[PDB]
Amino acid sequence: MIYMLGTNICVYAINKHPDSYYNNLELLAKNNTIAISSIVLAELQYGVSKSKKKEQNQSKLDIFLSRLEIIDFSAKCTFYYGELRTELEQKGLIIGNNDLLIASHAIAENATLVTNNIKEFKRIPNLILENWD
Amino acid sequence: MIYMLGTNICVYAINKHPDSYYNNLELLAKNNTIAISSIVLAELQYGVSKSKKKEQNQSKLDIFLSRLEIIDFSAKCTFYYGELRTELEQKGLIIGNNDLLIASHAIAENATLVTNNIKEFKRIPNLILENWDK
Amino acid sequence: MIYMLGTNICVYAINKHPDSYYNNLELLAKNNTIAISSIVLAELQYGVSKSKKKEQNQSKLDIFLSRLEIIDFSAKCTFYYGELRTELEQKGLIIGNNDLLIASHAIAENATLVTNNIKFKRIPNLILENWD
Amino acid sequence: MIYMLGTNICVYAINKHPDSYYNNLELLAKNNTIAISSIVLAELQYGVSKSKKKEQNQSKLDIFLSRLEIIDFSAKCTFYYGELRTELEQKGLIIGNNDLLIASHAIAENATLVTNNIKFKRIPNLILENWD
Amino acid sequence: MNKAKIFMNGQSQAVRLPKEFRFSVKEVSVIPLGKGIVLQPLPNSWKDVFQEMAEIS
Amino acid sequence: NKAKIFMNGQSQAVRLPKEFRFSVKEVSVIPLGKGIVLQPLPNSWKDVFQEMAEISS
Amino acid sequence: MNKAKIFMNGQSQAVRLPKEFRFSVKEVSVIPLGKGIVLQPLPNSWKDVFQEMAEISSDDIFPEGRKDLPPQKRKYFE
Amino acid sequence: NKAKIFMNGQSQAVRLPKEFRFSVKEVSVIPLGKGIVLQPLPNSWKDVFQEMAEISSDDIFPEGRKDLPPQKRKYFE
DNA sequence: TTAATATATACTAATTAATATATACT
DNA sequence: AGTATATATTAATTAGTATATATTAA
Repeated sequence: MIYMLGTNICVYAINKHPDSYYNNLELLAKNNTIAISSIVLAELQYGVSKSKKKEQNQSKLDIFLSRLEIIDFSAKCTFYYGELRTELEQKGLIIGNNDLLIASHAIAENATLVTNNIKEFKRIPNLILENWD
Repeated sequence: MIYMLGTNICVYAINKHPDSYYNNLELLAKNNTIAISSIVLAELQYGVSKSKKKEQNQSKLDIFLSRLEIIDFSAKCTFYYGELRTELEQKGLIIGNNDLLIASHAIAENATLVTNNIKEFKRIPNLILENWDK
Repeated sequence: MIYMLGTNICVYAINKHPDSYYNNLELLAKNNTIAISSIVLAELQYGVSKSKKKEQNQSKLDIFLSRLEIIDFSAKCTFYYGELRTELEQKGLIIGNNDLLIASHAIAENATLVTNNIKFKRIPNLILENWD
Repeated sequence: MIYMLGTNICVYAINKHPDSYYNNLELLAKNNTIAISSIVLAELQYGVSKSKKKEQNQSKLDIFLSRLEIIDFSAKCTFYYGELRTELEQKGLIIGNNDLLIASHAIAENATLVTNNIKFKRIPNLILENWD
Repeated sequence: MNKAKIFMNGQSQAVRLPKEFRFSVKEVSVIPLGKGIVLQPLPNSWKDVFQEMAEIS
Repeated sequence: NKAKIFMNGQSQAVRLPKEFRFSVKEVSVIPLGKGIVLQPLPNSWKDVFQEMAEISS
Repeated sequence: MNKAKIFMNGQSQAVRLPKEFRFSVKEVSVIPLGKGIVLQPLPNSWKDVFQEMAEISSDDIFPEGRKDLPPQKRKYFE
Repeated sequence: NKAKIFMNGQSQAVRLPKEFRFSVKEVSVIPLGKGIVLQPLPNSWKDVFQEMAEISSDDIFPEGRKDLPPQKRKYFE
């Protein structure tokens, strides 16, 4: 199984580095693939560029990525994004621009999206989720 | 070089099919690579799914993509996105959503980004632009 | 991940074709790789050659292998075999000669070995899954 | 042509390093391929792991392997193994598990099996060469 | 801009797929769309194998 | 309906059912979700724009 | 019987690995064994990843949180 | 200690620490579990046998090989 | 009895690996 | 001393082109 981490899981891992997070990651890494979308990486890079301690935050992000596979947002994801965006709009469900791309990438890869806070993420059709806290 | 088309160029090409667009494409295709970001394709696929005539719109999009290269949004684009988004917010400027991802992608590929208007990609640093008037 | 089927799982699948095994294989194949060691295939081919219904049993094994990956017993496996055999003998525990090769192949590939008798459980560093 | 070395030839080469063995190897190596099955390597790795001087024995094995080709026991070998095992059992002919796999591998590769102890002598379709 | 050649396999027509568009499955569904067709992977059927294994007996 | 995947040389291929046969020697391959669209390949950007105009009008 | 060439990379010596011996890790363990060496895959553990991040001092990423604005309803095609 | 893996052309390479530098321009590569052994390559079978003779160790298989007959199983019907 | 199924091969194109250097930086 | 990346050329491998043919289920 491919486990795709949501931006919020990554931000909390870099900022707060909780022991429960590394234990969950080490357990899954033994028989599964831990990855992040290049969309999540775009968000993480924005977090670093926006900060005061850019060099240190980049260093922490680089260390965090040493153990992850960065999956490119590919042509295969686009049909799923199209279908998902339409369906969410039809049901009156509002999702942020990046979260919508991240969700559709998880769907295209048939991956489990690891989220810090579920909220409207469960309302997303054909999406496998796992919540950590 | 690489010419990446923006969403507006692509939507106008499919809907209005102007002669000036195919003449620019045929001219450029002879010595350059015509491409679209997978981010543009995400927007075009949303256009299809949302529409009433899904089959026809998919067909037209499939025909449009036949002489294009679809470039995946890769890890190399991420650094440029982070820097561009931060700079635009610092200046109080907004070229939100996918257009920021699309612009980052052209910057990362060292490509000319093809536009329809001045609003789509405004005062965006380090970005090579080319406007095809409607 | 990689799921490596043991000899007994394969023999029971071909002979008895249980729904439970089918269910398992249709479920795991969606996100994982179903595979066998070339050691298992050596044993299954012997089962066919020994058999009264040779032609039919070959046909059934051929169909069974169509959705399977046959992994060669490679040079990387040898170090694990040597270490595993020595350790098992040191603890006085006795495993079948082919089963010892099949187990050391699952360890070398970091695969889940699917068995018919877990209580195989004594083998160190081996991931197992039992099917009924 | 392919010359595949049996376990006994290998064990004697590493332990006793006889003058005659390297002369036969050097002669054949000029126009032929000298190789071992990954089944032989599994046995030699077990020999290393079992020993008291593990580091030295691994070093000797590593040096021995430097000029030979390690051939993986593949899917093509399986049909030959099944046929050979059935035939040997039918005739009441005893053969060790590993020797049966090593013999089938040579048969599959159409190789000459280099042996130390003659009686491999009764295996059908197997090309042999004995060294003293 | 990827292209694929059409060739004959027996009395059937066939399309040679470029490496980038290779399938990991055995069968695909075929549905018309405009002047062409869409090909979608069909699940690697363990059902199909268990049916013929039972048929042989 | 369905189509089988087979090997032709070192390339993968799809055997087309008779009803889905093409009258051209080469096709355009476009991704769509986990699969692909096979369609006639327009020779140029003018043909592409002409072909799109035929679908709409 | 496999061979690999020794070459220079900067002021360091390097061994060009044949394709069959490629590693999927970016770091390896090097241990002596007789006249040679053993190379084994050495990936950083998630524990080591978290320990290395904890050593680095910086301000938090997204202190006010993530601003992921929703897209606008677009009617691209008819 | 540790060595970094990098790209040289389209080939993968290992950067050796100074203490592990070789005085030859080509090495022998042998698999060992998930990894490899890099060692000097003897020029011939004589040099292979001479290098093994220099190493002092206990004999492998002193009691001999325990190659028991293949294990039995129920197979088809 | 006509598609389709299954496999096989000689060859050439295209792609990817490997060789052998170069460079500026930490 | 090591990190990191670059790249031209040739060597080698792998993909693709073209074809052939004997069987079998629709």
